Amino acid sequence: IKDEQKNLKKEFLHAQEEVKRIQSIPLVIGQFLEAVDQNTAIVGSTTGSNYYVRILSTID
Amino acid sequence: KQYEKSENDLKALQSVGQIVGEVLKQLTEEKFIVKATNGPRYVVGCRRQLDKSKLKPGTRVALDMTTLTIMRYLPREVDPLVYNMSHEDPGNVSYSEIGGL
Amino acid sequence: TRPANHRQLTFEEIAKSAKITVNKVELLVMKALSVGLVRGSIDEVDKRVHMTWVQPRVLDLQQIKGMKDRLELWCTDVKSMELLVEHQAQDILT
Amino acid sequence: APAVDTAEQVYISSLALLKMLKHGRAGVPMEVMGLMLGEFVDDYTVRVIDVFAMPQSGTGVSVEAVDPVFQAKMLDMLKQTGRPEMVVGWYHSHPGFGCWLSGVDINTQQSFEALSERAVAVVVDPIQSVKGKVVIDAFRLINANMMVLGHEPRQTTSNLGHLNKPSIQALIHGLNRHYYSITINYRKNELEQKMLLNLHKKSWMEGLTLQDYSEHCKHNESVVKEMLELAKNYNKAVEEEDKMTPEQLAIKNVGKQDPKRHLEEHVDVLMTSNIVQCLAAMLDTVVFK
Amino acid sequence: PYLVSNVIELLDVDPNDQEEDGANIDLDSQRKGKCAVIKTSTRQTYFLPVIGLVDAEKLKPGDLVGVNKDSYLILETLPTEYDSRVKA
Amino acid sequence: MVLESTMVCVDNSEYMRNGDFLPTRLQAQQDAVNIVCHSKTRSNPENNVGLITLANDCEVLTTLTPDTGRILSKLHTVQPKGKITFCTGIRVAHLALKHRQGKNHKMRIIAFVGSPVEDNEKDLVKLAKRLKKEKVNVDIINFGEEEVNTEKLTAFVNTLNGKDGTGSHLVTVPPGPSLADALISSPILAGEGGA
Amino acid sequence: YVRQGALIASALIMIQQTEITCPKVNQFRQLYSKVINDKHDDVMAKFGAILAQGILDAGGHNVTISLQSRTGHTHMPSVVGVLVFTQFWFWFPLSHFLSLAYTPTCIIGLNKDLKMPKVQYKSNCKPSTFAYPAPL
Amino acid sequence: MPELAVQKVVVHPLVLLSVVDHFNRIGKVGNQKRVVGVLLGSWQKKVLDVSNSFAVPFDEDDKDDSVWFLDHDYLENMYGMFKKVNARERIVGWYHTGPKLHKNDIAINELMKRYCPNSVLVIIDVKPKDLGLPTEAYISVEEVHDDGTPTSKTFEHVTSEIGAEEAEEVGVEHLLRDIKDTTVGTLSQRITNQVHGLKGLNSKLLDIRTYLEKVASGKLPINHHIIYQLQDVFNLLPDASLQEFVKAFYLKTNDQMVVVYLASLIRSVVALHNLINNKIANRDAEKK
Amino acid sequence: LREELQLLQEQGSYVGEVVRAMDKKKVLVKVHPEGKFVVDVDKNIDINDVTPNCRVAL
Repeated sequence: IKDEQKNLKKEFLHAQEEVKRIQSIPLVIGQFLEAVDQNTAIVGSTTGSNYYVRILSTID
Repeated sequence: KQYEKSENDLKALQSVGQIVGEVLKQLTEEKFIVKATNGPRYVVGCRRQLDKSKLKPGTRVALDMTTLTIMRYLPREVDPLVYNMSHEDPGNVSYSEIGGL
Repeated sequence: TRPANHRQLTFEEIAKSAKITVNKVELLVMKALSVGLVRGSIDEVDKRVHMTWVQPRVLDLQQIKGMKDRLELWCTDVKSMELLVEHQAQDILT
Repeated sequence: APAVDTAEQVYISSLALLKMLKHGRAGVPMEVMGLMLGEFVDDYTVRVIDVFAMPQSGTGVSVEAVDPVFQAKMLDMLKQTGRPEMVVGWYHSHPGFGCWLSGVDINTQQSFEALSERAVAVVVDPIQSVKGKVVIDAFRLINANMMVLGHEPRQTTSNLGHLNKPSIQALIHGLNRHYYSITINYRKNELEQKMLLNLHKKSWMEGLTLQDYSEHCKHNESVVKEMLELAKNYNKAVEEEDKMTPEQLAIKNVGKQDPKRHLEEHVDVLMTSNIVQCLAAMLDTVVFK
Repeated sequence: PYLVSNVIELLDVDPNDQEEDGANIDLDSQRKGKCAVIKTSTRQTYFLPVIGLVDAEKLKPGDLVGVNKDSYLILETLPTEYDSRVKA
Repeated sequence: MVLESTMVCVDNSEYMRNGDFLPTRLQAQQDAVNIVCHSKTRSNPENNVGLITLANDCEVLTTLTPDTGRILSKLHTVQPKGKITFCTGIRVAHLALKHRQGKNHKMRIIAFVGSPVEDNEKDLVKLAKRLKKEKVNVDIINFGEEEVNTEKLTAFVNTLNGKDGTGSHLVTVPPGPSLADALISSPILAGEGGA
Repeated sequence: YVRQGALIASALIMIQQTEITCPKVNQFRQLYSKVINDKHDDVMAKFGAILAQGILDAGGHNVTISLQSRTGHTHMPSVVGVLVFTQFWFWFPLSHFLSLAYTPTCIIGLNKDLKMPKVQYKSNCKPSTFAYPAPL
Repeated sequence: MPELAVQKVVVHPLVLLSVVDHFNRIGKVGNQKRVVGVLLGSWQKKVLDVSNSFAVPFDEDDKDDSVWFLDHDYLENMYGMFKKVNARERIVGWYHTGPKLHKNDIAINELMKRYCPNSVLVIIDVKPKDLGLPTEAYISVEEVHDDGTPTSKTFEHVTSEIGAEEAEEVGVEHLLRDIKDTTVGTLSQRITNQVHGLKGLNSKLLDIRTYLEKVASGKLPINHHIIYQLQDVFNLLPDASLQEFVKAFYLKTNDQMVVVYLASLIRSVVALHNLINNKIANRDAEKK
Repeated sequence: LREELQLLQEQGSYVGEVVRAMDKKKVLVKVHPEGKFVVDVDKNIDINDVTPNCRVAL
């Protein structure tokens, strides 16, 4: 379990890198309309489409 | 001559008619807010082969459509309406509308 | 050529060698820096001219010998040091 | 026929996988297609070794693109090199359609099938190659007589038998009416890994490098100033906090995460800069000397 | 198919020479040939790579041109064309 | 010739500089090589032809192709200060067999010797015996060597020839004026089998 | 993929463990037959569900797979069979090998002419708590 | 012919993998007889992006390095096909599979220059060279040395690095069954890099010394640049100063320790008395 | 986080509005700027589970 935990640390970074691509551009701009929850939220975009969106952990 | 022209033409054919935009606010080099001409305002990046001073707000810039990143600097632009207005002037008189006045 | 460990030179060395007065050497040393044979600063009150840098020179008899000596000192240190760096910090080392 | 058509679990190598993703990507929305070189063993194992591509067009996949001339031409090159490969199947990319096989794509697959009985059809999504998830599927055509008598679970026997759902919408509906989708495995080799892992000669000295005092000082200044602001918060925080559950302590002390944890985070960032500098500082001087 | 558009301005940048904006990202999906800025009748704008064979330099601001829907290229020129009111 | 892949050797020698083959033998060899391509195709069309220069640190000019145009592009650059190295060209045909177009075809080298041989005789007689087992034979066109000395080349061909399914021959065209057209005499129609 | 592996593993334990010794046996038995009749599940999953059925029910509720041998090292035909069994994805006929694992569970005492009889041995259990598994 | 359109050469992971894979495909040669193949990649850029490579059957002997076979015909025919794939794919130069360059390589280079508009000889190795770059890029240059050598055609190095493309980069991660303890993104990775750094320096450092010996005796021609650069390294030397760390890391950690311990102190009496009643309950509960 | 790579891909998710539910066992939702769409009843709704003028997640 000790060596395992160290192993798992390396996985977190690998994973962080992979996700990062998805995370960047194409990125549309909304306004933060309201919060349904603190895991999914509602944001309203600038072509008028309102969206049901997931919150990606890389912010608070 | 035709070889060079067609090879350059294939590169035009795979390449789309990328979104034109304007810089609403430059927060930093890596995050620029743009007003795209399709409608929705986007967060775009920049390539490092550009100077950020040129790209600053109120200036037209090219945007990508493949990635949503600022492609390059475009000089400020004026409408075709303004061209009709800039062209016209002739039928003039030398100096005076009426002499002695 | 001669110092690996230091790079500073006294004036007095030049002075005796040349058999030219002390007053002149300080002035000669200033010309030396201006040509770009050496770059550095001169500290008069310590009686040293310190070289930050030495100009490349085309292959010389003295030269080739010094380079080898300095490479040898360098190999040996890097092997000693490698053991220290590896020896400590066990838990991140994988 | 249900009595000899089984699905082909495709082992895709690095040379094919990378080639297909790149080719589609540059062409977009012009779609690219091609024949796949590989070898066929088992009655179900296809390894896709390598690919070359057919003519791109602005309408994408069509009948016009597929000619026997291109293929025939390639085969002559295969002899000359002394490569043996037979044709395993064909590929295409759809940025302009989903994973569902377009009406021109089925026509093109039928011709290719006449040449190699065991033929596979691959959708590539060049667009998705930009993001960190890539979704691509391989398929095999199913015969009209096969469906009625056999039904589509007959392709599933004597092989891996994973049947894919690429979301809902057109993609799934088109799948069901057209083909059987079968899974992807990656072929790998130890040698192949070793190439990938390799970095730079230059990184060897990079770590060693003595981080400027100037830059360090910028970091040091940055760290002490955040710490002072937080220090206050830390001071009020300790008066309470008689209870466990650290998240509750975070709401109380105000904001996400404890102020004790914020101070540590800053101490640690400085610690990392310091670690490279001090180690490097002695290390450099001794070794060159 | 081909859309109908007007020419806003002329930039040009020669056939895939550019300002050296080419990176390790595609040069069939970034680099443009000798190019023309067009404002289209949809009420959008597209900066587009024109055909390498008949260059962007030839088309001046004020033309009414066809452009390709898929990937934008100016194939040829169309005379003054608008509506049935304009036809009279 | 007939289901055979052949490598054709053109000389680089000082002897090419002569006026005996008009205007010069260097330029003449271009006419000659196109005769060799055209003759082989005439007999049966199922064969391939190549061209090697033994100039400098020996370079393959062009590999097996049915196309006469490819060979001819490559022949104009040639080293007129070089010299023929008979031994090395054989080696280039050996390498060719593993990976060539027409892998399953027979093996032959047709070589011009427009100048005396440079590579030691003993080494070459011995080389022939190895060559017989793999089943490649060398046919030598001789007009350069004969003037100076007796045909050394004869020995090479004799030992070489066994069972191969392809034969060899020593064809002599005269050292004087006969132009490129002399190539007709060669085993590009005079060839026989070994089996 | 998880479903196929979990469900096969369950089957191996349940052999001669009954409905009146765990409720699990009722849930598992019912689930096998449901999958074959329905088409609700994906076909990948069903392959695992159906093999697991034959194992649990095996031999008319009369056969078990042993823990070990009579003493020491793990039963010799049993281990092999199972090893090869687990891989069935590439090739379906590999599942057959599970017959070798099945050995009938009878303790046998004999007559002096040495042939099967029905002699008795005492076992301390309750007949309200163990009985042969009830069919599907 | 020009060798111009290069100041940098980046090479994809695709390039290396293609050469090991292709060795089996052709003939199972395995660097018994060195192979040269075409190097494919982009053009109309200052930087050279080597997108791709394919093998050409080239056998060079081990009796002799002046004799080779190079299959010309393949190059012209492969030319038209490259456009079907993409119109950014043209012949940039050639590859050598190593283990090292030759003098012979100048001659191989003259043939390849006719096709290319920007020929370069990049040695991609079938064996990865160390944990460093498995590729070195070189360009043919006409230069004199003040060693008393008149005009030579030789290979002088141009800076090599490894690059990637957006499509390709993603695909690499999926394929990989390694997790990377050499990622170099963070402190954990960074400490490994320092240990390796010292080892890297040593491997490089030995070569420099043998080169100096060869010039001295065991006569080897002096490349003037190398000697000029060597002397520069020794002159910059100074001695070390300061750098240290504070007691602060500990303080925070201790803070966490107090909070739990206070919660523990109230809970203790409750939790410890109750244990005996629950313990008894458990044993009986378990049976049913 | 590893799994999150796969999870994030979809064809998006929106906030729509139910103009009316219909007793035909399909439901009419209009996305905010884009026209009307008829979609089937899900498992997660039926017609007593969506009633007129309900903004919904999609």
